[PDB]
Amino acid sequence: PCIEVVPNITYQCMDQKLSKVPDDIPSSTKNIDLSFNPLKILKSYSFSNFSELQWLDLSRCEIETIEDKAWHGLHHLSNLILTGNPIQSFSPGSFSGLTSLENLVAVETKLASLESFPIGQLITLKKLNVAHNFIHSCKLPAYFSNLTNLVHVDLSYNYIQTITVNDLQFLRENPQVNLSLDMSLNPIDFIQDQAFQGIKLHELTLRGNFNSSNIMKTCLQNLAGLHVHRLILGEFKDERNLEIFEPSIMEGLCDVTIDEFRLTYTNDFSDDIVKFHCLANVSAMSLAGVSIKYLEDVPKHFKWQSLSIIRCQLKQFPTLDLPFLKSLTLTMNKGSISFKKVALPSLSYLDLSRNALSFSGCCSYSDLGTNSLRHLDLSFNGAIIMSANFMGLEELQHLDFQHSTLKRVTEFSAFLSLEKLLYLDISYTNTKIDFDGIFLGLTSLNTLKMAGNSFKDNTLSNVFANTTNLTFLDLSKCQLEQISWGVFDTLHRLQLLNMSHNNLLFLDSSHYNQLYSLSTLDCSFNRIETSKGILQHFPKSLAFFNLTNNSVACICEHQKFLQWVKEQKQFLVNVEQMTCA
Amino acid sequence: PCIEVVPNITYQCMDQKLSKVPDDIPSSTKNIDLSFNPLKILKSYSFSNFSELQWLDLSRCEIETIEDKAWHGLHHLSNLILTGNPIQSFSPGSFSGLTSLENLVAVETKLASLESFPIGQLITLKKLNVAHNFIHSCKLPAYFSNLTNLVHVDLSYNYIQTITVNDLQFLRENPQVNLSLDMSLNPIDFIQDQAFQGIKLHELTLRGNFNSSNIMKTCLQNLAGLHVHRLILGEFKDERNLEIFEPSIMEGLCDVTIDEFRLTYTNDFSDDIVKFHCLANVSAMSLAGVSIKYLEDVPKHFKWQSLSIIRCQLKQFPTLDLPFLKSLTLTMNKGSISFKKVALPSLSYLDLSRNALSFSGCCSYSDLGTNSLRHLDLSFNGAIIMSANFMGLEELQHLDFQHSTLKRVTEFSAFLSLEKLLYLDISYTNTKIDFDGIFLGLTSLNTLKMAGNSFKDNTLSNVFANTTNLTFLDLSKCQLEQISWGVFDTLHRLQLLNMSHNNLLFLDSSHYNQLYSLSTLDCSFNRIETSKGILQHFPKSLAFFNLTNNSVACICEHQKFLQWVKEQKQFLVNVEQMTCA
Amino acid sequence: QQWFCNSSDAIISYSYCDHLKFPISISSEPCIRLRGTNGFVHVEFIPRGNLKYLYFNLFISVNSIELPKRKEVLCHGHDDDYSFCRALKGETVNTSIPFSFEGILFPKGHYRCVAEAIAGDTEEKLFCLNFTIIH
Amino acid sequence: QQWFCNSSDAIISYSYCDHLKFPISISSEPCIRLRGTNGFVHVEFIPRGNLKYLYFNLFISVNSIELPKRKEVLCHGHDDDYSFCRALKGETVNTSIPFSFEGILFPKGHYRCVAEAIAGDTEEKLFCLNFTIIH
Ligand SMILES: *[C@@H]1O[C@H](CO)[C@@H](O[C@@H]2O[C@H](CO)[C@@H](O)[C@H](O)[C@H]2NC(C)=O)[C@H](O)[C@H]1NC(C)=O
Ligand SMILES: *[C@@H]1O[C@H](CO)[C@@H](O[C@@H]2O[C@H](CO)[C@@H](O)[C@H](O)[C@H]2NC(C)=O)[C@H](O)[C@H]1NC(C)=O
Ligand SMILES: *[C@@H]1O[C@H](CO)[C@@H](O)[C@H](O)[C@H]1NC(C)=O
Ligand SMILES: *[C@@H]1O[C@H](CO)[C@@H](O)[C@H](O)[C@H]1NC(C)=O
Repeated sequence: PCIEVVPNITYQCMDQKLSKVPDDIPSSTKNIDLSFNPLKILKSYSFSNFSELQWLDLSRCEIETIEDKAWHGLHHLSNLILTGNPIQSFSPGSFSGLTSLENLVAVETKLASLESFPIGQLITLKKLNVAHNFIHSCKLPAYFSNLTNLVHVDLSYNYIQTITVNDLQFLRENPQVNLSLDMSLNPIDFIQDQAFQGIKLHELTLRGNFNSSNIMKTCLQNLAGLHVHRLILGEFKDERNLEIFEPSIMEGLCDVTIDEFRLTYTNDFSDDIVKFHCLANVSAMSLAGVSIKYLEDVPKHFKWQSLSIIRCQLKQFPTLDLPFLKSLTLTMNKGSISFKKVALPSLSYLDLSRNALSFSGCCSYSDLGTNSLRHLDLSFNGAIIMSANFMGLEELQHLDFQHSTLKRVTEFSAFLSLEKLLYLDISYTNTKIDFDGIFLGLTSLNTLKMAGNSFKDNTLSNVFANTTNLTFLDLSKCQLEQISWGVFDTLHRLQLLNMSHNNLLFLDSSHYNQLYSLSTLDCSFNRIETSKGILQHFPKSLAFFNLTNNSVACICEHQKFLQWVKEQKQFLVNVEQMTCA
Repeated sequence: PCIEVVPNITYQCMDQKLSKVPDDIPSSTKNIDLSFNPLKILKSYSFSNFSELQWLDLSRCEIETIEDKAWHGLHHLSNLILTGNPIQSFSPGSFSGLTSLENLVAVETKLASLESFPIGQLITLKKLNVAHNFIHSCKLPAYFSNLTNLVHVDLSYNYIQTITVNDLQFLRENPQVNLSLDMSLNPIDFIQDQAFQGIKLHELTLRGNFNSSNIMKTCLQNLAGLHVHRLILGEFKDERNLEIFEPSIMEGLCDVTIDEFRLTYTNDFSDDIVKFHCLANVSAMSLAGVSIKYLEDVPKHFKWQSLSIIRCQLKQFPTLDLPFLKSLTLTMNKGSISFKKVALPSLSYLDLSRNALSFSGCCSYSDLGTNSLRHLDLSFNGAIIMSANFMGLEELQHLDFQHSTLKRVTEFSAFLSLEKLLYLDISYTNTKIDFDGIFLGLTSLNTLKMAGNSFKDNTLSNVFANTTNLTFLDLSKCQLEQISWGVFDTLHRLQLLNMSHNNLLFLDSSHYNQLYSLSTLDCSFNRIETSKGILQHFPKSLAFFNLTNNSVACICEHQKFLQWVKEQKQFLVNVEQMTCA
Repeated sequence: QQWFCNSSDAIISYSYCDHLKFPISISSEPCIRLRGTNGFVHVEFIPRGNLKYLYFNLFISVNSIELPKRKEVLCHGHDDDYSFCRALKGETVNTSIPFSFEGILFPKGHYRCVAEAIAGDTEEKLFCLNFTIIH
Repeated sequence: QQWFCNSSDAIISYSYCDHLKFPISISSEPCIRLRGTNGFVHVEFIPRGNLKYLYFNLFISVNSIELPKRKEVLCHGHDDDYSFCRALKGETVNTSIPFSFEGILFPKGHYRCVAEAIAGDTEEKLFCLNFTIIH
């Protein structure tokens, strides 16, 4: 009664009415989903036959009891998922046989303590997920000494109310442990003084823990001494929220050393709480889903190297002049905003996509105040009016304008200064190519994606004469009807050419001679009747030629081309599926 | 011989080395342009035979002498142009014969005085242009009382330096006169105290007059008493300009009563000049080519009924709360401002074209604060995000988005509230019609311009079923390849249908059989091979049926059609230039 | 029909999609007034897949005129706003989600909306509700 | 043929258009640095039409690669910035027009630019100039 998804490998036994592991299933199977079946109990030696099983999903199988040696033969299992089974008590010997387990998920299994959770011999464990249980204590049990590969523990949505000095003793006694800890959705109301002295965490997540501003202040105070690589803080819209959020609640974080700081949704945000002095030395600042309206505060002494602003609500483009910022992200912002000049000397990475962004006077040094920009993403935005061809930004190596409206790009050589550019995407920008010099200066270009545009008179013109280093070129959906003579002659290094979904009446073989390195040519969804111009000239490197969904006139008047299918059979794609029209 | 643009009405005689009035060339014309010929001396009775003449142009004709009675039989003539002839002095009876003259242009004729200028007899005169001459006095002569239809005198670019009370006595004793005065480019440095007491003017143009701001200041003070309907002030970029332009130079203005005020280019400009209190009772405020950067501190008691900002330099969309403002134009702005909410309860006319404006959340009552809006022009702008379907703006009759980047317009029925809309232009907005309900609510609409867009599957869908009042429909350049059945059946009043520059392979009679009112059908620049259906079922009212630039297929299976071409050739346009493909 | 409420301007009901019937009790307090509503969406179920990348395909029809498929993302997979985004397959979800909106002009009469909930990581359909709105 | 000037980065010169030769003496001070110049364009002539609606069609080629027609307006017809806009057919024009620009990056080489002057009200060609730029 199971679904076979990958033969002898993967099998879907979800939502039948199985009371037992079905026994007709192949011995070699690597993946089995058996969730949502009433199994009630795991009998000893149940999975003996599946010696190569790697992933086992038993979520919501109503299991109250695991018997000793249930998993006996499963030496290769790396993932065990037990979510939603009311196994209140786990016997010693519950997990024996799992010699390679790496990921244990025991979410909502009415588990009360980690001390009695018999996982001390799961030496290979990397991830432990015990969210949505009844755990009252934050105590990291001594058997974690056996657990030398463990990197993440999820303690989310439990009943933890206090963190004490003894709670984190294991971590204190073992500074070498690289551990991360999700403590979200626990009603924490007290942290003992000095609890976090001598402790190191990779990632600590504290989302939705606090009901009172006073409690959050005084808890973050006793975080004193902690070294975290990444502290994640904030709340949820569908939960108990803070009444007021003042920058002063953050006091306490001054005695914690933080590499990366992430603020998530906050009910009562104020713009100045990311301007807070105890965040000065953080090297990465992140806002996600935050009601920030303006960012025009930031003192110059602030040591931020990256700022990331995701699904926020800026009404204006933020005025910034941080000497150290190497990386700026502002994406999925509300409404529209119009670009404003910034001053970022260290800036090498800039992602400004998906904001309905307006940009009048793109783009030069005076816009950004850097000489080291290597990456610029301006995709999924509004009108971007080209006014400047990247003077001062010649280190640029990745440029993306996809789906934005480019304006005035054909009025001059807009990319002239970009002698180092490797990747350029101007797909779906409503550009009508009518200037042969549009790609002048792009002598290092490898990838050119220009799908969804058009050309004067719908003829592909001599715009590729200087783009020698091109290995990838996409001209689909460009409404093309014709191809000029020597248009590809220079592209000695070209590996892929997508010319699909155009209006080409026929091909011409002389266009593709000189394309010595062409592996893939894609001419599907055209109106191609036949090819002309001597068929020997098609590249010897041509492995995948797509002529599907075309309008071939099947007769005898173009019988030369119809003969090229035989020896060139493994080279055309979907050969035996093509039909005349 | 002279270049004849119109058979027996109009003749071009430019640079034709003529030294006399062409005798051997037809004596039948109404308009003749004789400019740039070396005539030298204009003989008398030269225009005896020409008596059907209305318009005559003698610009730079080297004329030194106008002989007595030279305009013999010219009594239908209304326009005489004498620009650049060095005639200097006109002897009495110079214009005797011209008994119906409306317009006299004597620019650069070395005219020294108006007093001795023999135009006293010409009662019919409307417009007098004496710019670029040697007039030193602003004196208005008594014979003006004979000239009882005189409405505009141009004294630009002369040597007038003073205006006295006595200069303007004519107007003082003749309040009933409606006169307008362009006094630009005069080095005016003194105006007599009380010169402008008891004088009315329609329009007064004072551009580029003053060299010092002090002379400007004192001159404006002596405008006291003036009643002007329209006052135009400012400078030119290519002339002498004032160093500093304080609003305090403008203090003489509160002692003049101004209906309409126009400011043009100024070298210096202070934003708070528009706030200036002496302009509070103006009904129309205009600024053109002005260096205004912000407009936000405008008092609520200001009486402005229209406000026009043309070719200025706004860095922010003005914040406006004017309660009596009916008409607002902001156009051709330098930058790329984004729309900002405004409160104008009297507003019925709004033109925001050509600013590269971004508009998130277009459009409803709360953006504008009016329920009276009848005209909205948002053409030639940037991205406009549709977010509201015009709640509160259902008095709209004219709406223009042409060439702007509309968004989300196919996501719902973006126009649903617009039951009184007559005119809609969404041409070149990059709209892909995906939704049959896109025009729902548009039951009054006459004109639908939607050129340069596209449709899903290049098929013309049933988007017109309830746009029943359409008389004008433009679907050109829409990449159309097919037309769903029944699409036009509802359009009984349609008069013009343009579907040129698409990709139709053929026409079908039945698409048009219910277009009982169609006079013009344009299908030029498609790929039409023939038409199918009952050919006699094309609308009988059809007069101009454009089928040029297609690819008709002269084969024996399109005979009914080919026959039909010959019978219906009266209505096919340029049938005789049509060639087979 | 699984549920309905009447509002001052709409009567809203839903049933399960024909060919996908994984259970969910969903309800709103108060009943949605299309011209504008403040309130909560009450949701109580056990998802048949992870919610980390939950989005919706909405197929909407107005008097038999259909809109282009509309895609609503609710969980992006990173620092998400709603607690349920972290809910795993088989986990009990019981949450009430605030919502607020002012109200566009809607036609007219009869609305059909099928809402497909989809786990973005696997592209597996999670549940499917057939909505009917009379406005 | 008519005028010649040199700058650090450009040499600039012009003649009348082959089949249109109406007289205009035009000059810039200083010569144009393409990277950035401030100065005046001196223009003396007798135009053959009303300047009320004056604009230029500009036909540019870079090393024989040609740009789309560039339409540039100088007189719009309402409160124009410049003194010359008001000049009539036959009237003498003698003025100094200021200009400034910050300078884009231009391919080095041989630019051709025919500059046609149009009286926008009648569509008549007033004058046409054939520019040569070496950068
Ligand atoms: C040629 O370009 C076209 C884009 O028009 C690609 O077409 C897509 O093909 C994928 C399968 O790989 C389909 O799922 C999509 O329907 C097509 N995408 C779109 C956006 O239409 C095609 O993949 C290109 N050829 C190559 C080798 O990349
Ligand atoms: C139909 O639409 C087209 C524009 O898409 C109009 O075409 C113009 O026609 C004139 C001739 O009168 C040409 O000189 C222009 O070049 C065309 N404009 C373009 C291509 O943008 C056509 O005039 C319209 N037909 C009617 C009857 O109005
Ligand atoms: C180490 O794991 C082993 C495996 O059986 C167990 O005997 C021992 O008690 C574990 N260490 C701790 C501290 O629990
Ligand atoms: C610690 O573990 C995390 C995984 O959570 C890993 O990304 C990080 O690099 C580790 N740090 C070290 C020094 O191994």
